[PDB]
Amino acid sequence: HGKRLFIIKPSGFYDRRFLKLMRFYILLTGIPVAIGITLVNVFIGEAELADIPEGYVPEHWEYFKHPISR
Amino acid sequence: SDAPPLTLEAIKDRVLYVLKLYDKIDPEKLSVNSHFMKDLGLDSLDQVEIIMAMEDEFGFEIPDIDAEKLMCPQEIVDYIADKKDVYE
Amino acid sequence: PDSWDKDVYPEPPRRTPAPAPQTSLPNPVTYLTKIFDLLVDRPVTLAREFIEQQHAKNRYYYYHREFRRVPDITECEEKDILCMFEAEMQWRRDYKVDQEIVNIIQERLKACQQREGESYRQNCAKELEQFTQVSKAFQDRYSDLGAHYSARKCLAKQKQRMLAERKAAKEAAAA
Amino acid sequence: GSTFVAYLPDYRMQEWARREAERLVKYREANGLPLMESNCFDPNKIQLPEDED
Amino acid sequence: MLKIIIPTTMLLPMTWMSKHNMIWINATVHSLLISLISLSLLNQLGENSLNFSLTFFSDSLSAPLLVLTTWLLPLMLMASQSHLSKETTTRKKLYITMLILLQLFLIMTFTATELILFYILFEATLVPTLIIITRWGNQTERLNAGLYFLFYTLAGSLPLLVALVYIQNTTGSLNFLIIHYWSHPLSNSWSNIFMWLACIMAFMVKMPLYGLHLWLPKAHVEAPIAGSMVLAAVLLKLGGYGMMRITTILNPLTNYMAYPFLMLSMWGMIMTSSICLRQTDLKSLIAYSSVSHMALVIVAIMIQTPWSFMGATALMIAHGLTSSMLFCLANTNYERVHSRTMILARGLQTLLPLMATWWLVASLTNLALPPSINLIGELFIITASFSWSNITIILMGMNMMITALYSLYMLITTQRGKYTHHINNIKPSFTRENALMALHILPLLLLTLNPKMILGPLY
Amino acid sequence: NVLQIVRDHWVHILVPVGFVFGCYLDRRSDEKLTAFRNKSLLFKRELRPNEEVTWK
Amino acid sequence: AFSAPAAYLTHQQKVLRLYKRALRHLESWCVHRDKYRYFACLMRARFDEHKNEKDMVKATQLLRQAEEEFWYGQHPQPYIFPESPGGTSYERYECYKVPEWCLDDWHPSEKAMYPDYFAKREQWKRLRRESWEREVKQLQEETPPGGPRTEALPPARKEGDLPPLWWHIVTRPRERPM
Ligand SMILES: CCCCCCCCCCCCCCCCC[C@@H](O)O[C@H](CO[C@H](O)CCCCCCCCCCCCCCC)COP(=O)(O)OCC[N+](C)(C)C
Ligand SMILES: CCCCCCCCCCCCCCCCC[C@@H](O)O[C@H](CO[C@H](O)CCCCCCCCCCCCCCC)COP(=O)(O)OCC[N+](C)(C)C
Ligand SMILES: CCCCCCCC/C=C\CCCCCCCC(=O)O[C@H](COC(=O)CCCCCCC/C=C/CCCCCCCC)COP(=O)(O)OCCN
Ligand SMILES: *OP(=O)(O)OCC(C)(C)[C@@H](O)C(=O)NCCC(=O)NCCSC(=O)CCCCCCCCCCC
Repeated sequence: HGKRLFIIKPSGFYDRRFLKLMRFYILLTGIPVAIGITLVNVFIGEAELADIPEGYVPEHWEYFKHPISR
Repeated sequence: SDAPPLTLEAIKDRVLYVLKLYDKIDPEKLSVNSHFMKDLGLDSLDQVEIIMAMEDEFGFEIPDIDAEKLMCPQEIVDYIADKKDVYE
Repeated sequence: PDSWDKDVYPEPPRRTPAPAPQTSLPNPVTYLTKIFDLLVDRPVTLAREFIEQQHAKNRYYYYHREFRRVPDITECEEKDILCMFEAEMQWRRDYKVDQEIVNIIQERLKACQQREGESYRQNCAKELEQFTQVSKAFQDRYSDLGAHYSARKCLAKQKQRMLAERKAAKEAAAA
Repeated sequence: GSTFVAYLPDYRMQEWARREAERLVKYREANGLPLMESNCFDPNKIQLPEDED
Repeated sequence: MLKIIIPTTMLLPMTWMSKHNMIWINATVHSLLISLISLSLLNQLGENSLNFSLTFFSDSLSAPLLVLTTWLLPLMLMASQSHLSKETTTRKKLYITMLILLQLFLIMTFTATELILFYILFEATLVPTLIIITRWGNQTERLNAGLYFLFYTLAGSLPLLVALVYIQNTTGSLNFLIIHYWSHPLSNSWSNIFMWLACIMAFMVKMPLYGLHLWLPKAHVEAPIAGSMVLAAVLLKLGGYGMMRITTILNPLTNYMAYPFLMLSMWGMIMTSSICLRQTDLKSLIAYSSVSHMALVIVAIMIQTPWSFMGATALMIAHGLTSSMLFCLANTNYERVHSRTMILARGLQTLLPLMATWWLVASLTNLALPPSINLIGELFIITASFSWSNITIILMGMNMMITALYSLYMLITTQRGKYTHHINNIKPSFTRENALMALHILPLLLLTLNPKMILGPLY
Repeated sequence: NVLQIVRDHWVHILVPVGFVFGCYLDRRSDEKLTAFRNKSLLFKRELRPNEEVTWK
Repeated sequence: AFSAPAAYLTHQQKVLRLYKRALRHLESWCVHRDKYRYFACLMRARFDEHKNEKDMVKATQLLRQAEEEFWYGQHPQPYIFPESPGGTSYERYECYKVPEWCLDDWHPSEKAMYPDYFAKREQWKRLRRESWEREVKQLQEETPPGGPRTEALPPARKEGDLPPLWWHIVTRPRERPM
């Protein structure tokens, strides 16, 4: 049946465009951040706790565990 | 939904069908343009009952101000078509 | 796991029963756990071994910071601002440590209640008693100090409590 | 900025306090001491005023 | 602290030497950069403070307020871009100059280590706001509004100055660190009672306390959108910060001097909330809701417990963000309809669906839906009040219900129902407005993931 | 084109230069308060063989 | 709905409205069709026993006791058609109704779809633009002095004319748009 009718509605162009732009910019910066965090976690981080060797005074950033925090 | 798209012919056929089952009016005499008071000799109470039968037949209610001035089957069909947005 | 001290977080020996099937019907739970093992536990373990060997390729350390003891508020002059500053910082550190001690005892109590099951009321008496003692001590030390708490106010509260205790002891002895 | 805030180093010293509390609890349970003490400052260094009422 | 102050000052020459068509772009970009720089203040200690110098210091009570202050400026610029299109270049630069001067005064006020310095900047914040309200306001009531906003404030703050200098002649210092370390009890005396009143009333009038709140609806409904944003989001919290700072020298008088205000708050939050049920102006409704939330903050500060202070800090931050978003939504309706009456533009969900989603999220946040930080602050305050007295729950409970009602009322009247037939000038939402709402709402839901950042120094 | 876009975009250096100058200003203030550097009872420490000051 | 209202209802209209209301509520009480038929014939017989009466005073005394009797026995939960003002689907599709003028704000990439529809729309717009200038004067001269006495509108009387104030009646959204 060719009874197809026109549906009157407001424009969805501008809402869709805003959503696409926001997603694009958020992903643009957040995908490299997630990739970098994953690589740092897999290949570098998670220092292990140790006793301070006698006569050695550690630096202030050596009292933290995560490499990004350090 | 799954409601078939009723047409003007269907509305007219159903209106005439309901009117022919009203034993107060002779099925030979009535037509689409046959008036209620003058052509068929009916009363105002009869008109109210006819409007109520139309409402029961088509599943929706006609307001009293509009219903009181529907004096032919043709205007009943026109009112139903305008209310339900019938093209053809 | 070696990641935590077993004495600080004790656990019972965890005795579990042995499977004693009574019928010839194969139970679906065992087969489901076998397929779960094969389809989930092996790949996760392999990924973990890869990540652990990558971590072993790069090993480095971090340390727990040790703090010296400094004179407390009970040996500071009235207006000697440097001594009060040092004593206030030390008291605040001690307050944080006491909060964490209470947290450890509460964790013990919660774990006992979950673990003991339907007999938790009888089998968690020791944890309840330990929490009662630690809660009483913490309430005596730090309650009602206000939002603007300080070492001087804690010392005043302790002094008033000791005065009351001394008066009560003298009254009871001289009864 | 959110990532920077998420990875801020522990200058509030939460894990340090946890480790200190763990060591204290271990020591006090080992030697039978009664965990937390009711007095924050030991009474040996407080000079109460004599009432003599 | 100068790493934030100097760029904020450099905003002024950058604004004035900018091209005629590039003022908004440069101002927005550099304000966002200053906000990113100020984000580093969030790294706080469990120890005393971040005492940079003799003049400025930062705390975990001051850091979230500073971050909110620096973040609000780009949003205000975006909101002001629209209605200032037909304005001359010099006057647009003057508007941006007023906003920058307000930000500078607020920045310094939060970090000042001296009570007198704090008073001077706390009053300096008045002049830019008064100029903004009475110059770029729309209706004729703005003049009267400005007068109210001025004199109320001054009527509270002139005694405080007296008290302050009196204190410095007795203790010898007004530095907050020395004042905290050398605190002494206040004996119950008539002189001490009046000193308490002088130290308290200036901060009470700016919260505002119920019965002293008449200036706020006038000022907020008569101000331009940026003025409303800064008034609701930051300027209200100055009284809360001041009362949090100054209550350290008022004990143990506060134990019984707080009774008249507590009642005035606990009953007051009911009245204002009920006022929101019968309101014909959107901005007036949002302002009265602000009054109710600030009454809860007043109760929290007067209770003077750790949970009270944590809840008050969290609620201050959450209310700032939420009220700014609500004012922006109301203004985005007003710029289309030019009426500011709730029942004129109706059924807007059909014509603007994404803006309806923004309306829903803002209403949900104002309604304190868990786990928003609004509810975190509210619940901590309610628990502290319950410990103060178990009967308080009744009033608190009532407020909760009423709040939800009027919040959803505002959502149903404007967004649902049938559209108004004769209003045919409702254009699609611009990217600027949608971005404004997104930049309001994303930080709130991000902050719910790390609430310790906004829980104050008693966490 | 250099020497033409400068006349329009020299404005974009003011805020970053202000930031660098503010950092430099902060460093100057720190020098004045060194009255107790390596003198507190909590962090009193013996100097390293090639160390002049504990912090800067 | 469509018909303009009058200043008052005559006695006959009030009587007929009572007859319709009473029959509907009697149907709501009598669920089954045969019971309803019997009691509706009885109600019709009861209704026209005073049909031939001449004086106004007692005829108005009747239709007052009738209203009181109806209100006493009015079936507090009468049947309502689902689309009627009390029905379960009264304003169900009100949220799917969008005004025509919204189409003027569509992006050109949106109007690029459906070119025939928008060409027809432009034809309609130009027709409205001419007809309005004619209609204003037609209504101006057809109105009695002192203003309208009833909110009823006239038809078109010339050849190329259109009924005055026709746009927002002809361009109704739909009964079920989506
Ligand atoms: C839209 C359709 C869906 C698409 C998206 C699907 C994916 C869903 C994921 C979105 C939310 C789901 C929840 C998942 C949470 C995982 C991340 C979480 O774990 O990180 C949090 C971290 O969140 C951040 O800390 C909070 C965000 C910071 C907020 C600051 C705002 C940014 C500046 C804006 C201006 C400020 C205005 C307000 C002033 C106050 C908490 O981490 P934490 O366990 O703790 O420690 C981090 C790791 N450590 C141990 C190494 C340190
Ligand atoms: C208008 C919108 C709201 C604005 C904000 C309102 C908040 C300000 C309210 C002021 C707080 C109370 C002020 C004084 C409280 C002290 C307690 C005292 O008043 O109660 C009794 C005092 O008794 C009587 O009150 C004596 C004073 C009576 C005269 C005062 C006027 C009373 C009503 C005035 C209200 C006007 C407020 C508005 C001014 C324009 C206690 O008896 P007593 O043990 O002996 O005195 C204890 C105090 N000592 C130790 C210093 C001696
Ligand atoms: C929004 C409008 C609010 C208006 C402000 C309301 C707050 C009013 C607070 C009192 C005003 C004066 C404060 C005094 C400054 C503090 C200094 C101080 O405390 O010193 C006292 C002095 O205290 C006074 O003298 C105060 C006397 C009051 C005079 C001014 C009256 C102002 C109106 C009083 C009633 C209203 C107060 C509450 C108003 C509620 C809000 C409407 C001790 O003096 P000495 O003699 O040196 O020590 C005694 C031992 N020899
Ligand atoms: O020809 P028409 O234009 O149709 O005129 C019809 C009629 C002549 C009957 C009428 O319009 C009229 O004008 N009558 C003149 C006199 C008159 O009608 N006087 C009033 C009579 S009142 C009456 O009919 C008694 C009502 C009894 C029914 C009570 C209803 C209670 C039901 C309770 C709920 C189930």
